[PDB]
Amino acid sequence: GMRQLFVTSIRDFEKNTMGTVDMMEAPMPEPKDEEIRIKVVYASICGSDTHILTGNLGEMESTTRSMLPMSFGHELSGVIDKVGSTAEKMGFKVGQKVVANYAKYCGCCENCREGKVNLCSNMGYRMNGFSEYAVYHMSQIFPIPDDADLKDYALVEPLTVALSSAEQAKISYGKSVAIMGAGGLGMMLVQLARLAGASTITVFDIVPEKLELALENGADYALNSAEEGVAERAIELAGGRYDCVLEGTGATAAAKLGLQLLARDGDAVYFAMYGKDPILPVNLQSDLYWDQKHIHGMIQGAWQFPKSIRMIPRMDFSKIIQKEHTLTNYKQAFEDLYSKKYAKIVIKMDE
Amino acid sequence: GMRQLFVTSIRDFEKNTMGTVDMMEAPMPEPKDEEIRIKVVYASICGSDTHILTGNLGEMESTTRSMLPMSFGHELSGVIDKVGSTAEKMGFKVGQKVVANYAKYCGCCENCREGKVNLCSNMGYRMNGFSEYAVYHMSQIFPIPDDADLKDYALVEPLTVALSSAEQAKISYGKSVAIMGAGGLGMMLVQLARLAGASTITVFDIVPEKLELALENGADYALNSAEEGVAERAIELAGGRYDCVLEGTGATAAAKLGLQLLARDGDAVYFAMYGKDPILPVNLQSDLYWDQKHIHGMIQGAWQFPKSIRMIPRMDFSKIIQKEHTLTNYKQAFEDLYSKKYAKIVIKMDE
Amino acid sequence: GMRQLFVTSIRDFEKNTMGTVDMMEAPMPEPKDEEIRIKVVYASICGSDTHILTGNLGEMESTTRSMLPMSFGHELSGVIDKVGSTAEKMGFKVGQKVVANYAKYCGCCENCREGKVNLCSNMGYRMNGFSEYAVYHMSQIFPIPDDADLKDYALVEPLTVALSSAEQAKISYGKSVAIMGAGGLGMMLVQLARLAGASTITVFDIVPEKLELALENGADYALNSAEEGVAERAIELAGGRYDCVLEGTGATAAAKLGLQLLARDGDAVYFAMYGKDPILPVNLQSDLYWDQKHIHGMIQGAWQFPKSIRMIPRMDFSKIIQKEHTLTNYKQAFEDLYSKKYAKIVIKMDE
Amino acid sequence: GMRQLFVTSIRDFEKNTMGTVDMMEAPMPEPKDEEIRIKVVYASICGSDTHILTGNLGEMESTTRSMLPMSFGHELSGVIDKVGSTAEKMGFKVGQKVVANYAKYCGCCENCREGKVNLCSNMGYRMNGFSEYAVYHMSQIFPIPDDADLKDYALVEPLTVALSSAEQAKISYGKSVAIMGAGGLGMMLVQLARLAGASTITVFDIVPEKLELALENGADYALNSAEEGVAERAIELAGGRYDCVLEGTGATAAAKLGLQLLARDGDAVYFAMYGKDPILPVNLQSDLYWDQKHIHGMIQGAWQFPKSIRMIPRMDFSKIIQKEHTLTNYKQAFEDLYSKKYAKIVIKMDE
Ligand SMILES: [Cl-]
Ligand SMILES: [Cl-]
Ligand SMILES: [Cl-]
Ligand SMILES: [Cl-]
Ligand SMILES: [Cl-]
Ligand SMILES: [Cl-]
Ligand SMILES: [Zn+2]
Ligand SMILES: [Zn+2]
Ligand SMILES: [Zn+2]
Ligand SMILES: [Zn+2]
Ligand SMILES: [Zn+2]
Ligand SMILES: [Zn+2]
Ligand SMILES: [Zn+2]
Ligand SMILES: [Zn+2]
Repeated sequence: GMRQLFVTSIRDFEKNTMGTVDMMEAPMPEPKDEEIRIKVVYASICGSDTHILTGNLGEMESTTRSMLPMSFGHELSGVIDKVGSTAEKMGFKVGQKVVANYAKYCGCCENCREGKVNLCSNMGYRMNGFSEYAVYHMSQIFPIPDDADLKDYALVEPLTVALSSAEQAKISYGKSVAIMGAGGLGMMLVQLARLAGASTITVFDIVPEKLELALENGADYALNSAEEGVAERAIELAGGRYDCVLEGTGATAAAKLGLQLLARDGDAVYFAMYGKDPILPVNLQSDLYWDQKHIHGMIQGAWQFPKSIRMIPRMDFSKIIQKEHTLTNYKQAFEDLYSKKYAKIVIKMDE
Repeated sequence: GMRQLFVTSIRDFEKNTMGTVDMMEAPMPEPKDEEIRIKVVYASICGSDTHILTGNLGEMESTTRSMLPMSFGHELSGVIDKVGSTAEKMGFKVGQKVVANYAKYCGCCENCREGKVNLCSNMGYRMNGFSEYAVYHMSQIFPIPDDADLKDYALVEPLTVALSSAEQAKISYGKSVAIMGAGGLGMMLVQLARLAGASTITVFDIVPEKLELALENGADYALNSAEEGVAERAIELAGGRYDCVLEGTGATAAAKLGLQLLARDGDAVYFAMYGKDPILPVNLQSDLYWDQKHIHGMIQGAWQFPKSIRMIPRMDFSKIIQKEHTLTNYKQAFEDLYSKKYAKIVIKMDE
Repeated sequence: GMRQLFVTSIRDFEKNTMGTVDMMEAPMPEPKDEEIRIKVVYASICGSDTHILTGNLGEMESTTRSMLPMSFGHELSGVIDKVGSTAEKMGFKVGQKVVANYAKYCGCCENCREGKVNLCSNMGYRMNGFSEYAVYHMSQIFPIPDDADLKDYALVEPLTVALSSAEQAKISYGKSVAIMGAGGLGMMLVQLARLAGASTITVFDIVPEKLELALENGADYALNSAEEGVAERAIELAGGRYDCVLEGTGATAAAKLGLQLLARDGDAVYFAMYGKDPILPVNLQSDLYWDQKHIHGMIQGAWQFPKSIRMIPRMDFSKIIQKEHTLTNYKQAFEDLYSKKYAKIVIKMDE
Repeated sequence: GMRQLFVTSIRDFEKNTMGTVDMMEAPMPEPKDEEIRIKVVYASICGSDTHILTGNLGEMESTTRSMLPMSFGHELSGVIDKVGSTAEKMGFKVGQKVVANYAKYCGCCENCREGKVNLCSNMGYRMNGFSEYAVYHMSQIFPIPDDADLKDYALVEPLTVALSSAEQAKISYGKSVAIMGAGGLGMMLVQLARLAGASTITVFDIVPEKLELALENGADYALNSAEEGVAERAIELAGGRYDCVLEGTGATAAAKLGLQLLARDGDAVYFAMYGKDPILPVNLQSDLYWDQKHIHGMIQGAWQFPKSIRMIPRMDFSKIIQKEHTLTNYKQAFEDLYSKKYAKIVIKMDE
């Protein structure tokens, strides 16, 4: 068949070992009538991929180990390789450049039929991004321009997450924006905050190289979230508290700092995957009654793929995609991932 | 001058005494050019009035005792008694039935000029509701129909709070609504949830007489918030978790129960005044990341007075105003208040 | 097979004959794996059904005559009679009470994947409402309560149209509402305007019996749209121009009158199917620049079915469904339809 | 007193003469307690100023000629020169850089107290922009940064109009935008469409130099609105019809072309001042029923001043302000205005 990567182990806390990723052989998949097979050209690696591997997994930890070796990868671009007859009839053709949405909506539960497909009750997940060929239902497949640079469109899915979070934070003309975390999603939020009219953008992180990267992506200020007094410096710099707070570190200290930074009537969005003891103490009197704060979550996003595809030419990923490796050299890619030095890493899957 | 009530003491925790209200003599107030004097006909008593008196007041407790005896009352209807020359020019005339907004916006700070007058930086408060005559700036004075029953329009201000909270919870066609607290604001939210298309309305309280009152105001279900298992019964009755949660008890257990009841993508609104240790622990992973919950505060409301005045004929206050006393018998009114038995109490101020 | 009604002719303007409806024999349909067959119990007849038959059809007129005899009917309730294997797996079972959505979304065009399924590019329409058994894709089938009165749930689809139009007009607390047309959709908008907090509701029609029906459904005022001066009486009665205008007659005079009634910053919604020369002259200077009016269209609605199903117990259809006939007596039902006397007519399909 | 410009004549159609602007002497104005006197440093000239002078004025034409010589100018920046005692108490001080809002809201009519101050019933207008010193109520005066370049902040008011129109057109991530008119407001909409995430921006005008200017301000395409076939080229270039249409020419042909360009479910905003016979024929069937178009007006904007002030550093006015003259040379400025060659002209008022 073909080359595919699988998660072979996850973080073992009672031996102190990290998770592993290994290439195995897999048979060539075949599409049914409504399905489409992609030849994958670029796949990107995500923070959730890293959490599976190096992360603290909750009651969920037993279940996942249950099913290793596990296919993964949900951020990918490539070219249609083969089309079922129904899909051909809906216009999909071999040779079309596309991206795929890992999530399969059932279209016949209540959430689905209220438009809330990201809350689908019979949600399917097709996680074969890190495969040379992958099959999806035609509803998951989205065309992109014929002249598209596939490397950048591999980031379509994480851009949807960033777009949903920005929209949920209500970034708009003249607002001040605080972004917790200078990772890949962070850098996309910086760019999107600019493209939503934000007049002040401040990024917070521990790592100083990443603060420099935030400024390169368009942030006005970039601050160390570990230095004490940081809240007041930040409020000073923005002339007041922040209208929009976006929490992407998944850490409870950043989350609490986010809430503190939030202006009266402001919108805070917690979109990271959180770990153990993930409590945000909200003060009913001061945060809510006196300050009228709005605290939101964010799961998956819905209906964002076409939008995201339209935004790609407005984004500059030369400031976000910081490493590219070949599938052959996947081992180095995952070393780079585990280093946590890089905003986004892509793998070129046909090499 | 005239009869007016003042708060003469507040809750003394280091002697275990309750707050007191006493009538004193006060001079007749006189309006400047832009001001208007009202002859007050009905005044209503509020939950915040009760918190001053019988309540736990925080670092705020020293400040308030600083300034006793203190005028109070912010829910009132009556008739214009005298008009400054500028106000007459804006159309206000002696004999007009009106209600007053206690809050005075400065109109020249940033919040004011962003439309967020409820967050005014130089906020003024005119708290002389429990006075036979009171003066306000013309911007605070709102006319009501010539044939209006003044008793019901005394509830205009608390209806604005209820309207803002309902709107913030996004009550709309086909949503399920959970209301924590079967007090006056609670009963108004029941009526307003009906008038916003809610298809399931469940009220929660400790007191059983109040649960009966909720059903009389239009609630579908009324449940005891102290009985264990109540969450699951409630979710059973509504066929699922609640789209809209409205927290008006000011208690942290009701607040936590509210969050638990809240559906995925639901809106919870915390509009009560909270007491000591008012912490809502929010789980970032389950409440926010997985469930996409929206948690909101609510302070004062903005631009709601004309709306509220238009809604009065749609409301039925015969199910909410449960006691009327004369100003002469104010002492019984405040006994009734301290009993906490009644949804709303009104005082007729010209008797 | 079974009994089914078909449109056998449409309005012939060059002979002055009306359209006809006739029962024919049809084979029993069979569901594929993802399909479901309904035994139809109640079917309702619509204004669009009447326009096909007695109406002026545009360039569209040649196309439709092309394909007579034509199945029709898109408003129906009944019971699941047979389930394909995939659908059974998604939980649909014989014996379940359901309603059907005539519209089939493809789920793989751009509108579909932006959430705008009512603008689907490969839209399918299953118009076999007036059939004893009909087949639909499982995505079109919605369950209703086990104890549901099927007669009322036959109106689920037109309630979705009414719900979308009300939402598009932004009916909400304290708004004034003008509804053009006292037909079935009109009566549903009256009820929905009440359930959205409207403080003034005025219905306009030519026919006086229908104005009485508007008052019975909850309208505050009901006026004759042909009497001259009607606009000013209406504005008088509402204390001003209308915040929400809903145009359901499909006539250009009602449409123009609607725009005139509309308040500054108001929302007018044109949701009827219009005939020949359907021009609304909008004055850029007075309607738009000075008055800041918002003029909207409305096609089909999207994601409204679950909502509508939840609203049914809040509606009172004893004031809307004014005639019920048996399928056997369909000929009288269509006479009643062509009379235009009745708000809604239902046919009981198993008799 | 001081130098001030007045409109001395308007367009005389029954002699074919244009309007005139002349400097006269005016006394120094004095602020009351709540007022503030500005020393004006920069004033900008507007399209409405040009319509008074060279324009077709309707039934309004007799009224305006009634009151010549008339003060004008409503786009200005400068420095506080003197403060009434109440205003000083609200924090305004001599030496503060500011801009002024010409519009005075009464704060005590129904529109005002519903938040719709741009629809104020007792609206006041202070049109003395083209004066060396002007007085306004403190509510009209907005501070800007101490280091602000006053020339650019003179454009605060027209930016508010552009911001309101953009918001009303719902410009947001991934939308296509059509702007009719490559004037100053046009160029600001180009910049704002970029800063709201628009993925395609096309400007339409007659004049080719102005089309080049649109491309310099960030438009993707710039097309001649007089060339036939232009609609289809534009739809070709954008891959479909436009989500957002903004009509700023005030001409009925551009308005009609705008509606034609508008996508299904799109938002068109007509914010220009229109002339004689300003009719937009809307087709109820095709524009509204089938296409679900949304057509909006726009008057003044509300609560936009602080926002606009925050956006100024995000805008680049070196591509918009194309001429600066001294008050001394005002005659050339108005020649430049009447030439209609330039996007925006500013006058430096202390020279
Ligand atoms: Cl703040
Ligand atoms: Cl929200
Ligand atoms: Cl849920
Ligand atoms: Cl109006
Ligand atoms: Cl379109
Ligand atoms: Cl809208
Ligand atoms: Zn589903
Ligand atoms: Zn991802
Ligand atoms: Zn203020
Ligand atoms: Zn109150
Ligand atoms: Zn489709
Ligand atoms: Zn229908
Ligand atoms: Zn006003
Ligand atoms: Zn202007």
